[PDB]
Amino acid sequence: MNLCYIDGKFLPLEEAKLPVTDLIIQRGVGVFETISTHSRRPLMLTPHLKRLEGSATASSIVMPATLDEMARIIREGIKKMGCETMVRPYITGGDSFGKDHLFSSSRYFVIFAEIRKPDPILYEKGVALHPINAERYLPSTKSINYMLSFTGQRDSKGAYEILYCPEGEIVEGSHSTFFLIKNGHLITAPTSRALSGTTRQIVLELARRGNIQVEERCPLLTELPEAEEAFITGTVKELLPVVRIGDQIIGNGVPGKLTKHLHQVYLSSIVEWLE
Amino acid sequence: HMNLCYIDGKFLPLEEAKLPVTDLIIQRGVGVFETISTHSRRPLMLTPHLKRLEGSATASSIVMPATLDEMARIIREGIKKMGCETMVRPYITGGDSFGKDHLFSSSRYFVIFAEIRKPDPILYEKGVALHPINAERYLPSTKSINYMLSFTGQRDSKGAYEILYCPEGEIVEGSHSTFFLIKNGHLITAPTSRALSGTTRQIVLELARRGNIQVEERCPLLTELPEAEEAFITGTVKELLPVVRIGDQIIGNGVPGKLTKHLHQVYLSSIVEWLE
Ligand SMILES: Cc1ncc(COP(=O)(O)O)c(C/N=C(\CCC(=O)O)C(=O)O)c1O
Ligand SMILES: Cc1ncc(COP(=O)(O)O)c(CN)c1O
Repeated sequence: MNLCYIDGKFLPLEEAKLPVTDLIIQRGVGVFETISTHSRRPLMLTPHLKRLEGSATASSIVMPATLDEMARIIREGIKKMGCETMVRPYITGGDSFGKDHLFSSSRYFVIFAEIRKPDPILYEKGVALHPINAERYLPSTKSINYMLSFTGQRDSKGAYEILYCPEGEIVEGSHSTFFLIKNGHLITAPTSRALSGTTRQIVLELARRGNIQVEERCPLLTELPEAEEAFITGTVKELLPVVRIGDQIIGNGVPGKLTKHLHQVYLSSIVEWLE
Repeated sequence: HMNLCYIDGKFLPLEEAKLPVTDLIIQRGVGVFETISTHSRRPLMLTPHLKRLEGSATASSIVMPATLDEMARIIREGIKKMGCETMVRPYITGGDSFGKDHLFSSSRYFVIFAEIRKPDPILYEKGVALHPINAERYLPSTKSINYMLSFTGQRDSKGAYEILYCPEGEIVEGSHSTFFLIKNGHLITAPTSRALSGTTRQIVLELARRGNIQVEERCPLLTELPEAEEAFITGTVKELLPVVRIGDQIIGNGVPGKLTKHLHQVYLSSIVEWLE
C-alpha cells in the first residue's frame, strides 16, 4: 500500500492530511522532488535532496529537516514498500511569511508509491508533445505549481505532455528535460532556462563517454522539420521518444536510433548513481 | 468571532480543518479561489465572485464540486455564524485525480471565514510602492492559488507593498489587485483580455461612467509613468489604495491624489448597491 511520512509516522497515504492554514494550499508555496528506485536503491538521492534544499532556499522556505534526516526517512519508506518505489518529499510554506521575509514554520511529508513506468508501447511508438507560449518562472526551483501542465491541455489533442516554448524557443517539458537530435548532435536548453534535471545530467555524461556533441542552447520550433529525433527525460520515464511536437512530425515519426542507443546505455550505466 | 472553515459538511474551528495530501491542490497547485468581503456584515458582489469562481474552475478543467446556489448558502450561513465584518475565501481543489477525459472530476471544496483585516489607515494617507516584474499571470481570467512569485519576488522588492506584472514593460495588474493609472484627469487600466475581471474594478468603471470620467482599457506603459498624476490598486478588502511609487519612479507629487480620494469616497458612499 502507498505510504505518507508526516508528523513522525508512516501513515497509509489516504489518511495523511495537511491543515488548510498551510500556504502550500492557500498560495501554492511548496517545493518537492521525485526520486525513483532501481533494485530498491534510490537513483541520484543526494543530487535530488540538494535540488530540494536549493528549491526551498530559493523560495525563502527554512528547511524543516536536515537532508540526512530526509534520506533516513526515504530509505526507511523504500524498505517498508518492499517494491520499486517512486518517492516524493514535499516542503510546505507552512502557516506564515514572517516579518523577516522567510517561511519559518515549514511542514514536510514524504509520499511513497509503487513506481508506474510509462507503458512499454510509448517506448515503441514514442509520444506527442503540446507546445505552449509560456515559461516556468524561477526555472531552477521545482515548485508544486504544475497547473499549466493540466489546464493548458483543454486542446492538446491527446499529447503526452506540455512543452514550454516561450517565443518559439523550446525550453523543457512540464515534467521532463527536452532533447533534440540534429545531425547526430544532442541539443538541450541550458540550466539558465531549464531545471537541472538528474536524468539530464546522466545523459550529458553518457554523451561525453560516447563522444556525442551536446549544444546547450534552446532548440527552436522552426528547427523541428530538420531534426532526426527527440526525447524527454525524467527519473521515472527514463528516456521517452518524442515523435510529434504540435502538428510537426519529428523525423520519420518513430523512435530513432540514437534515442534507443542512449536509453540502452542509461539502463546499463545507472548502477553507478544508485545510493 | 474565532475563524471558521466549512469542510466535509461542517463548520470547524479553522485551526482543526485539514485536507488529504492526495489532493492535487497540494501536489500540483490545482486550486482556484475567491476573496469575498462584507460591508455592514453583508457580502459584496457575492454573485459576481461566485460566477468568477465557476469561471476559474471551468477554465482549469475542474468539475465544480457544488452548485453556486449551495456555495452561496454555505457563505451566508458562515457570515451569520461569524456575526462580524468577514473575509470569506471559498477554495475549489483539483482533488485526487486528472481523468483520461482531461478533467478533475473528484474536486473538494472548503470555505474559510476570517475577521476582515483592512490595510492600515496610514497606507491610505501615504500610499504604497509597487515592484514591477517582467512576467504575466497565465490564464489571467482564472484566479488560481499560485502566489509563489508574489513571495519569492521580495528578495529584491525594496519593501514594496505588492508586485506589479509588467510583461515587456506593459502594466497589466498586481499579484492581488487591479492597477489604475490617472493621466489628464481620467483612468487607464488593462483590459480583461490581459487582467482578472476584478469586482472592485467593475464597480470603479461604473462609478467612472456615472461621473463622466473617461476610462481607457489599455495597458499603461512603465514609460508613461513620469507623466501620470496618480495611481491606485483595487481589491474587495483594500478598496482603492493609492500607489505613489512604481519601482524607482515616483507617481506625480508622491502623495495620494485628488481623483483617487474622490473615487474612494464615492465607492464608500455607493457600496450598498452591490451588497447581497
Ligand atoms: C519541470 C521539470 N523538468 C524536468 C524534470 C526532469 O527531472 P529529473 O530527470 O531529475 O526527473 C522534471 C521532473 N518531473 C517529475 C518527475 C518525472 C519523471 O521522473 O519522469 C515530476 O515529479 O513531475 C520536472 O518536473
Ligand atoms: C490577480 C488579482 N487581480 C485583481 C484582484 C482584485 O479583484 P477584486 O476587486 O474582485 O478583489 C485580485 C483579488 N485579490 C487578484 O487576485
